[PDB]
This record gives sequence, structure tokens and C-alpha cells, in this order.
Amino acid sequence: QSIINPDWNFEKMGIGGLDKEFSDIFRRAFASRVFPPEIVEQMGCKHVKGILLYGPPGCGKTLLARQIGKMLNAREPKVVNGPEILNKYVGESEANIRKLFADAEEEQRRLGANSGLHIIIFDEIDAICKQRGGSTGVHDTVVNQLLSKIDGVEQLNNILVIGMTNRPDLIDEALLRPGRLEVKMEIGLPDEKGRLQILHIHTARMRGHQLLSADVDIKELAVETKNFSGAELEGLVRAAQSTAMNRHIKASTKVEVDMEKAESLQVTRGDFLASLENDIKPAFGTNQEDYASYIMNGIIKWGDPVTRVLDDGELLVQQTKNSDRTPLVSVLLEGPPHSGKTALAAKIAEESNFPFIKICSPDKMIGFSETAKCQAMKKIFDDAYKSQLSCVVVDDIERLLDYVPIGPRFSNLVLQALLVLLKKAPPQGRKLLIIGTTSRKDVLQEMEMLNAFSTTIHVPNIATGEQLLEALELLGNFKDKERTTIAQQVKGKKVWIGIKKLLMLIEMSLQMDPEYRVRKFLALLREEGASP
Amino acid sequence: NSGLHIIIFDEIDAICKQRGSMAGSTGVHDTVVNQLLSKIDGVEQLNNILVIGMTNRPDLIDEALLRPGRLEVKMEIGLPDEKGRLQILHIHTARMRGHQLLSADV
Amino acid sequence: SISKQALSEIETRHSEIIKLENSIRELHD
Ligand SMILES: Nc1ncnc2c1ncn2[C@@H]1O[C@H](COP(=O)(O)OP(=O)(O)OP(=O)(O)O)[C@@H](O)[C@H]1O
Ligand SMILES: Nc1ncnc2c1ncn2[C@@H]1O[C@H](COP(=O)(O)OP(=O)(O)O)[C@@H](O)[C@H]1O
Ligand SMILES: [Mg+2]
Ligand SMILES: [Mg+2]
Repeated sequence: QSIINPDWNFEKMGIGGLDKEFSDIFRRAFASRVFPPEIVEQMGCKHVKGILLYGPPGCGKTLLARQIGKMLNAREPKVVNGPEILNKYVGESEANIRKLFADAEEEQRRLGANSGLHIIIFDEIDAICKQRGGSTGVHDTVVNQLLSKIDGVEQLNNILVIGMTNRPDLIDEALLRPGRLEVKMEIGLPDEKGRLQILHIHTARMRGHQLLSADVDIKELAVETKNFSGAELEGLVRAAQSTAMNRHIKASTKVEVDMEKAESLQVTRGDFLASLENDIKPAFGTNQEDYASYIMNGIIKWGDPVTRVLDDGELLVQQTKNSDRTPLVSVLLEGPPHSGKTALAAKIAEESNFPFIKICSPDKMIGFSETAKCQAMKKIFDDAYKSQLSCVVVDDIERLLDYVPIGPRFSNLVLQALLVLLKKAPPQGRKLLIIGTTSRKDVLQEMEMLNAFSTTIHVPNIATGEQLLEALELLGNFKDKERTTIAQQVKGKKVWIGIKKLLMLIEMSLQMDPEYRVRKFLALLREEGASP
Repeated sequence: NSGLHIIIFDEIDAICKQRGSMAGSTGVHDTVVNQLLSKIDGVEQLNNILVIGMTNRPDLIDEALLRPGRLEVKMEIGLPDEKGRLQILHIHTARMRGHQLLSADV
Repeated sequence: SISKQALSEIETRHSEIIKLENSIRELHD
């Protein structure tokens, strides 16, 4: 008298992090299959016949389904590996769909209220069971042939279907109604305790044979890895093992010397800490490569107007991290061309210590049509809702809309997508922060895009001789005599020059012979002069 | 116990639901890529394959095809330099040398 | 639109029989 395996326990299941979801799934889908049959039959109830698991990809959805399958005293589970049923001839997909349920019907007709459970695991239910609408080809027929089997004129009572998908809203609505796939669970990214348990599960075996050094710690690794997804944790452990093993392929077995040195192999903290920086790069985490590409030549301090901007950025970050009545915040950086607004946004973003940071620039969308840009922006904004903190940077706003002064001309659709997105708070609890960057504030003011933003900041140019001299001194060019001559010539008047244009005039002037350098630099600076 | 079964693809970027984002329409109904993924790793496990992919347009490669457990080691084969050209010229000219067909002037 | 499906037809080969029975039965008799 048992429907479950006589011997089992959860601690052997190999799953770690998903505790409450498993408890709820058991309560719903297994409460009425483990009570004594007499009471259940007296009640006159019917068992649940569906489960739908959805969430971010790579967090252990397939594993839970396979382990629920290998759980029971049920026969071995069948599998429909996604698009394995499609065919070219007329009326062949339906044969494939109908072939699955044959054994269940046979047993139900042969026995009654006594047969053994049958489990069908359906991978990527989204691939085929799309909305039933125009024609879609084979989609409309397969969906009907499926909906007409789980609950039809004839009654089945010994079946249970599991459906896995990462996008939940593209499944036909009818399918997801009480009576067919009913209980739907979400598996998300794990927090600290989940990472601790996963690392223990994946390191126990090494620990068993003493192969693990005493220097390594697991709590520190759990703390330092944030927004890692399980698969990435396994990858990290494998990378550590491979690095440790390769540490010996050049010392002991390379020279074919006594393996005792090779047999003293032991993975240590060095392997992990040197493998956390050059092998694994999360998909929902900070990526320390772009910031080294945007702030090309550092952030020098040419005067006051840098400190104020940085302080304001810090204040905005601090506000967005510790407030409950204001989850969504925004800010706009603006100024004249060639002033530095993509090298002061990156710094503010990178000095926040948020677990998620992303930059969406127009440089990686050359040739795209409008809908491609819309779906790129929406995809980047989808991720930030799946982490408990974030910062998304929108760079060069005026090149996204495809602006051009003649006309004027621009893309309406991108503007509407942007205006709707700048006023959408994330699901309950989470936070956000958005930074912009533009050079034509007024044209933005015309389109009514300064109502969405909650503040603005101003980045100025070099506007006095002293600041130019300080910038030249810090950059490290020209000598004492040349410095003195430049100071005496340029002190009287005033200058108005950006800070990404000075780095070009310096180079253009540093290409003549030593005698004419200062003269050419002064001529170039004078010619490229103007006033507000 | 079975040994490796290495499979060499070619122009693997031809099948990817990423080239359709650009101006044009060729997504091969995207189902192609699905199938391939489900075979490398998935519900049913395999422990003898060394799929090697090679392509000329790295930017059109799908994103779901590079997570750990799947194709997960990238590499770049750059053009040769003086030494490489010298070596590759020597290799393709060893036959003639042995038979003294090649003149001494060259 | 790309989804194009197809129907099909079949043939047969056929063999010889009808009077071999008579010869076999006559031999046995
Ligand atoms: N205090 C500073 N503020 C801004 N940029 C600085 C500063 N000190 C040095 N830089 C250099 O200024 C350069 C600014 O380049 P960047 O492309 O961001 O210019 P920009 O004028 O903001 O650009 P865009 O015209 O595209 O809006 C960077 O290379 C950075 O190294
Ligand atoms: N909760 C978890 N605990 C331990 N390992 C996990 C967990 N979730 C996922 N993994 C690891 O991820 C790998 C693959 O997961 P997979 O079943 O492909 O998830 P999905 O199909 O949802 O992407 C497994 O080898 C497993 O070791
Ligand atoms: Mg810019
Ligand atoms: Mg899978």
C-alpha cells in the first residue's frame, strides 16, 4: 500500500534553495494521493492533473521536474523533447500527440481506481501550444488535439503533466484554466542561503576524499558571489578544479617525476579567487570590461564643476537605495558638445556597488530598423525587474530617435516606447535608477520629455585661463618656459573649449619640430575660439 | 566507455534567430536552434561529444548558445605575420626541393 | 507561410496464382 518509493529523503534529492516552493507543490499536487483511499473515496474528490513551472533560465527547472518524476513508484516518465512531433505530411502531428496517452487509456479500461501513475514531461510548452488565433499552419490543429485529450468526453484519472517555459504569457489561455494545467510555480534567482546550500551540494564529494584544502571557505564565496545563477556556480567550481589541476601539468607530470607531488594536489582559495575574475561572467551581474572602455583616460580634476556633479550623483544613488514611498528615480545629464557626459555617467554608475549595472548605447545598433531598437530596449529593461537593485544607463538620447534638424525628422515609435518606459515602477519591493545623456536639451523640451525626468544636472566647459593652466599641468605636457609663455599670452583673454577637444589640439600641436610647437598650439586655440 | 564522437559544424551562424533583427527576414522559423540546444544538454544526458563550431560573423551568434554547459570557450584565429608567412611558404614548397626542381636562384 | 505540407500515393507489385493449386492437389492425389 504505497504510491511513493519506500525509501526516500529530501536531503538526498540534490536540490538546494527551493524549499517553500516544493512544500507548496507537494501540498497541492500530492495531498490527495497519500491519504488512505477510504477517506478520499468517501469525500468524492478528483486529483490535480497539471503543473506549470516558469522563471528565469538556468535556475533548476528541469532538475525539479526530473526529480519529481524519479520520485514516485510511477512507471518511468515519457519525454517529448520540444519540437519532436512536427512532420510534413497531412495529419501526422496528431498521431504523435495521440500516441502518448495510449497506455493510460489501456490501463484505465483494464483496471479501475487501481492503476499506476503515469507522468508526461513536456519541454517548452511555448513552442507549439501557442494562441489559437488568419491561419498559422499546424498550430491550430495541434492545440485542439491537445486541449481535447486532458479533459474530454472520456474521463482519465491516472495522469499528471508538467510544463516548463521561461515566457508564461504566450501560452493559450484556455489551456491554463482550472481542470487542466492549474498550479503554476515560479523559480527565481537565489539569495544567500540558496548559494550556500548549492555550493555545499556541489563541493561535498570533493570534501569527502580530503581533496579540499582547509584554506578554502564557503561562507565568504557565498557572500562575494551575488546574482549568480546555479549553473554559473557549477561553472565556477569546475573552473577552480581545472585551474588547480593545470597547476600541476607543468611541475610534476610534465617532467614525469614522482607523482607524490602530483598526488598532493589540493584546490585552495587561490584557485577560486583567481577563477572568479577571468572565467565566469554572470548574465545578471556587473561586467567589469565596458567601464574600462568608456572612461578611456580617467577622470582628472580640472576644478570645481566636477566635484559638484559627482556629489549630486552620490546623493541620488543614496536616496534611491533607502526609500519606500519612491521606488523609481531618474536624472538627466546635459551640456554642450565635447564636454564629457559619457565619462561622468559611467563613473557614477560604477561607484554605486549595485549588483546590476548596464549601459545601452547606440553604437551597437548600426543599421537596425525601428522595431529592432524597440525590442532591444525592452529586453534590456526586462532584466532589471529580476534583481533587487539595478542601474540602467541610456546613452546619447538624441541618436536613438534618429533626429536631424532639417524637417524635422525622427522616429515616433522609439520615443513612445521610451516615454512609456520612463514611468513604469518595477514589481513590488524592487528598486531602480535611470541616467540619461543628451546635448540638445531644448529639442527634448519641445517633445515633452522633461516631464518624465525628475531632475537635471549641468556639466560646463573650461571658461577661465586658470582652469586651462591647471588641466595642462595635470595632463603633463609642455615645460616651465613654455608654460610661462602660454600663461602670459592667454591670461588676459578668456577661453571656451570642451575637454574632449583639448586632447586633440595637444596632439595636433605635438607634431611639429620643437621650435614651432607653442606657436602652432596658440594659433589653433585662437582659431577654435568662440563665446556662448 | 565509448570514445569521443567529434562533430564539426561550419558557418554555424546560418541558423540563428538574431540575424532577423537586422533589416531583412530570415529567422529559419527559429525552431532549428531549439532542436540543436535540446540535444547537447537537456532532459536526456549524453557524455561523449565535442561539438566544434566555426563562424565568420561572431556578432550574429545567438545568446542562449554560450551559457556554461554549452559552447563555452571562444577563440580567435588572426592573420599570420612575417614568421607565419615564412613557415607556410616553406611547408608548401618541400616537395619540389627534394627533387631539385626548384632553382637555386629563388 | 513557409509551412508547406504534402499528401502521397502508393503502388503494388502482384504475383501469380490460381491454378498451381490444381497441379499440387493432382500430385498429392
Ligand atoms: N573631468 C573630466 N570630465 C569628463 N571627461 C574627462 C575628464 N577628465 C578626463 N576626461 C576624458 O574626457 C573624455 C570624454 O570622452 P566622451 O566620449 O565621454 O566625451 P563627450 O563629450 O561626453 O561625448 P559625446 O560628445 O559623445 O557626448 C574621456 O576620454 C575622459 O577620459
Ligand atoms: N537548485 C539547484 N541546486 C543545485 N544545482 C542546480 C540548481 N539549479 C540548477 N542547478 C544546476 O544547473 C544545471 C542545469 O540546470 P537545468 O536543469 O538546465 O535548469 P534549466 O533547464 O531551468 O535551465 C544542473 O547541472 C545543476 O547542477
Ligand atoms: Mg556621447
Ligand atoms: Mg533544459
